[PDB]
Amino acid sequence: GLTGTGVLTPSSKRFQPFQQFGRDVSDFTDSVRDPKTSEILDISPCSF
Amino acid sequence: DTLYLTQDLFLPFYSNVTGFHTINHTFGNPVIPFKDGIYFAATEKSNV
Repeated sequence: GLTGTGVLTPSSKRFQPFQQFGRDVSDFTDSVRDPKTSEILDISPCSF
Repeated sequence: DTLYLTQDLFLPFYSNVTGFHTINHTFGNPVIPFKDGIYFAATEKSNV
């Protein structure tokens, strides 16, 4: 359900099996996993 | 590397626990009130 806009790139995880979202430093998404198990860093600033 | 609070139903640190030492001549099972969630420990040998 998480919309957004940016740039996708692979991860550096010790990710948990039950877990999904990433909210990095101050509730800011930054890191996700696919519905089909691809854990990706999500940098929404394309650029500005 | 967050420093993230939350306010939630918690076990307080350093708190009084009504430990019930049951041994080979002591059975311990009264009726106990729930009272907003219980913390529980079952130390066992092969998790009985």
